[PDB]
Amino acid sequence: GSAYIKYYIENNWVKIAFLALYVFVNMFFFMSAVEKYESQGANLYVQIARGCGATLNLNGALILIPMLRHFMTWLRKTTINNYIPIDESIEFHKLVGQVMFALAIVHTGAHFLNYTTLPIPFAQSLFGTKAGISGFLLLLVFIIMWVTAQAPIRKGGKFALFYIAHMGYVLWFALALIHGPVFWQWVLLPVVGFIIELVIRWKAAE
Ligand code: HEM
Ligand code: HEM
Ligand SMILES: CCCCCCCCCC
Ligand SMILES: CCCCCCCCCC
Ligand SMILES: CCCCCCCCCC
Repeated sequence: GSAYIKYYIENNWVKIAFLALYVFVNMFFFMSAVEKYESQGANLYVQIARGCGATLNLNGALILIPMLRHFMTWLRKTTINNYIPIDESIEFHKLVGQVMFALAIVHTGAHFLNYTTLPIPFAQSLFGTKAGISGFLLLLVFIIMWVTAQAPIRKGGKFALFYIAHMGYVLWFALALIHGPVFWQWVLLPVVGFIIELVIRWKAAE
């Protein structure tokens, strides 16, 4: 109840601040994209779709970081771990993945609604544009990864199905790079993360 919550907040204030920053940064990129498209005379569907898209870039930058296992294991042993629990890296990964799935659904729905406002048939917008085709494929990949990563499957005896489907992350990243064609800079964060992971693996290697 109330007493437990006060205790929790006091003991995890850095973690809470981290998450509040995560929320704030999502809101900033979302609203920034909304304001941009709105100033161009875009309808509300476009504004929402673009807002989701901007936050999808942001979360796409973050999703892999907690899964750089040697880097997280190194970090767990630094004084950073006295402030924020690096053991919860997987819980942050899961959170970023759920947020992204919600945003992907909204982005998809908003783009579908925007397709109805065009003097072009729906099927030509969805299966006759680069963005439609790549987006649909990216959506399917993501649905497959998301469904199989849920605990009833992943922890309920179908770990192998989860694990093989999750190797789709490679395909996910390829498609995202093909789908969001102008702004590829988001991937610099994981690229840097991956270089740190390689350096750490090298240092520990024989
Ligand atoms: C059928 C499903 C989808 C459709 C119809 C769709 C449609 C679009 C369209 C029309 C754009 C603008 C492309 C451009 O400016 O050249 C776009 C951009 C983007 N989409 Fe999708 N998309 C879909 C699924 C997804 C999924 C599943 C994700 C992420 C997991 C995603 C992430 C993005 C991102 C990051 C951008 C670039 C930022 C932006 O302009 O909003 N999309 N999408
Ligand atoms: C686009 C979305 C996602 C990407 C790109 C992604 C990527 C990854 C990667 C690269 C790994 C490490 C794989 C390895 O061990 O070799 C991983 C592990 C994991 N991911 Fe995701 N992931 C996504 C979404 C999700 C979602 C939505 C969930 C859960 C709701 C999730 C749960 C996990 C879990 C639990 C692991 C750890 C498996 C284990 O160590 O037992 N992921 N993810
Ligand atoms: C403003 C948003 C802050 C989110 C913190 C929630 C912490 C829940 C830990 C279980
Ligand atoms: C979730 C949004 C539903 C999209 C409606 C589009 C109907 C297209 C058929 C012409
Ligand atoms: C009006 C014809 C629309 C056909 C498009 C099929 C959309 C598949 C949604 C998953």
